[PDB]
Amino acid sequence: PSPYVEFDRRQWRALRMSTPLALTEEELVGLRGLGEQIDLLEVEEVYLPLARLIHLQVAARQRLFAATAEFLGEPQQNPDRPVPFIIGVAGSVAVGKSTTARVLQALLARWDHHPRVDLVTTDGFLYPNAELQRRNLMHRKGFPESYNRRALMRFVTSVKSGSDYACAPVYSHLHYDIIPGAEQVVRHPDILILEGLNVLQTGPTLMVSDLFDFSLYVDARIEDIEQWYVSRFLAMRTTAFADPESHFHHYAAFSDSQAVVAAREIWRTINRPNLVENILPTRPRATLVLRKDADHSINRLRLRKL
Amino acid sequence: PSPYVEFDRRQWRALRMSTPLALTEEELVGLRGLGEQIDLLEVEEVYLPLARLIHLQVAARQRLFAATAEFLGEPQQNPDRPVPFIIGVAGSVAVGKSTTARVLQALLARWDHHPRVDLVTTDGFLYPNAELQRRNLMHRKGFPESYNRRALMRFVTSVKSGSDYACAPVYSHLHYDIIPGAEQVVRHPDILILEGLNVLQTGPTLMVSDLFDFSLYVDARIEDIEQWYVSRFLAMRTTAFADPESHFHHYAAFSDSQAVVAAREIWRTINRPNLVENILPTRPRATLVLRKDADHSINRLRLRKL
Ligand SMILES: C[C@H](NC(=O)c1ccccc1C(F)(F)F)c1nnc(SCc2ccc(F)cc2)n1C
Ligand SMILES: C[C@H](NC(=O)c1ccccc1C(F)(F)F)c1nnc(SCc2ccc(F)cc2)n1C
Repeated sequence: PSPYVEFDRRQWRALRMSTPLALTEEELVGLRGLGEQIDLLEVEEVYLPLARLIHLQVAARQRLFAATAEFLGEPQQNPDRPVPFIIGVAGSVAVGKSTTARVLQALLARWDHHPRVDLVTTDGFLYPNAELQRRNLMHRKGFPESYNRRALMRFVTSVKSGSDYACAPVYSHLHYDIIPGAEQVVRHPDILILEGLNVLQTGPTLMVSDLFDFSLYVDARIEDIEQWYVSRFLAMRTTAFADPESHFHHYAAFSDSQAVVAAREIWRTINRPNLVENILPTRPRATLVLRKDADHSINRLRLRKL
Repeated sequence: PSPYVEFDRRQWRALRMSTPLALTEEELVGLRGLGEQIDLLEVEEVYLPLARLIHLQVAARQRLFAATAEFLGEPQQNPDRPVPFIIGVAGSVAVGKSTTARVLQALLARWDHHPRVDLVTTDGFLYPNAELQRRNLMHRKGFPESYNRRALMRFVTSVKSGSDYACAPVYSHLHYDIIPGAEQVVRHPDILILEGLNVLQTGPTLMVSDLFDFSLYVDARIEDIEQWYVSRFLAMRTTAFADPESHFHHYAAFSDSQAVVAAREIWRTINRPNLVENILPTRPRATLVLRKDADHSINRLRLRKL
């Protein structure tokens, strides 16, 4: 007896899921439009129903806003609109958060109830590298204290307050640092998806997850994430590591054997301990847990019972 | 710009609230049965409308359950019924949590959508005095670690899972200890109200508030709670202190002037510090913050924006 409705992938496919409603030409185009070999049979068979489920929560919240506003006789201090519905997305580095978040963004946007869907990563709230050196935290990049938690919280509070303007900084996955002066502006979207390692973490007072209406945790076996983490590092030889500007340049040259060793070391010393200590404990706090197989595909969904 | 809608009592009074909700007399008689010398003005102008706000949220959550169930084609994995809607109620010792909760319980029960409204206090989750001594924690009774947190979490998790049978222990307010072998049985109510000092307290991992659907914080100036505390202390001389085997009997025979001094001192060393350190910081985590005047009447309501 547990707080989850659990489905494996078979069962979830085996449906009897009221109206189907398919993806268009068109919508499938735009979804490879970000398609790092993004599996479209997975988008259609897992992510789309999952997006409908969430849509039911967004729609219910919009109708609550209205039943509540009507009851109070719409006073001058109640907002005219629902404030943004915020969805958190948590999980290890290299688990596919970003893809999950990007797919959901694209799918949720197709409803008339909420076509304006934003996506912000908390990576942009990490302290800049120089700032991090100054605090003796470089070896702790991506641990909770590596983020400007106060700015992170002010941002989400601003969005949840029905502000019309809220700005976050930006983090380069090329330079592995904050890009000075770059900014992402959010403008009272109907939905904000907030993606990051730390979004479901707790603190002593009001924490950002207090401002979430729904959250996901992307899960997998820790040996599988290590493998995806390694592959991603290797593939970086061709891309980000290829620039001589990079602090990781000397890595371009490494053979598959030596790049592995260098990767398995950052995993072991930084990302794995971060996962075990700080990220995985936040997993039972999510509304929905998606567990991925070694081959990247979803094999299990746990949804909090309603 | 802030995450809640604010009404002072004058603004709450300019109150074009849609439904003239029908209060019998009858029900008002029951309502006197919990005399914190309860003001029936208060019930009529404040608690009733609030209970309607809360009702909206239970109703929305109930219908969301059904739309979601129908969307999944009501599979075997899904429960047949919504799980209990859980309301947390926080605030200092002596602030009026218990009364507030007893009143919402009576008001909420009168909708047919949700007639079975349970009330549990987390006081039953304090370690028995015996255990507290064994831990060197007696002078910390009411502080976070004085509770069996694990057991509390297991209790709320069981209720949120849709268990038929969940049990809390009971804490005597006459013997100021856990009552051995005594248990309160909760049987899948439509609404559980969970009341206590620590309900909106934060933990490293899954906290009880993660399982709340709504939460209330009863607030007042720190001086005003002292006064209520002292009076409640004076009033126990005849009742709970009359007990000869009570570890407080030696207070029964205290004159007024002398009992004020003992009370103001115990306030200063256990309950006031607990409020500052552990209870007051949890305040902005509540969905609703009610602030009471010295007269026990609401002068400020703060509701999370929807
Ligand atoms: C400590 C550092 N972490 C980050 O930059 C970071 C911090 C917070 C959130 C996300 C990230 C990361 F950019 F994906 F790595 C890091 N961890 N591994 C690396 S090597 C490049 C790399 C990044 C991500 C990955 F999945 C594989 C390799 N780096 C530079
Ligand atoms: C440390 C002790 N606290 C409790 O028993 C307690 C612990 C957790 C939750 C609630 C309570 C209390 F029973 F309400 F005090 C306490 N603090 N003041 C007292 S004196 C009795 C008393 C209780 C409450 C009150 F408002 C006035 C007097 N006592 C026995």
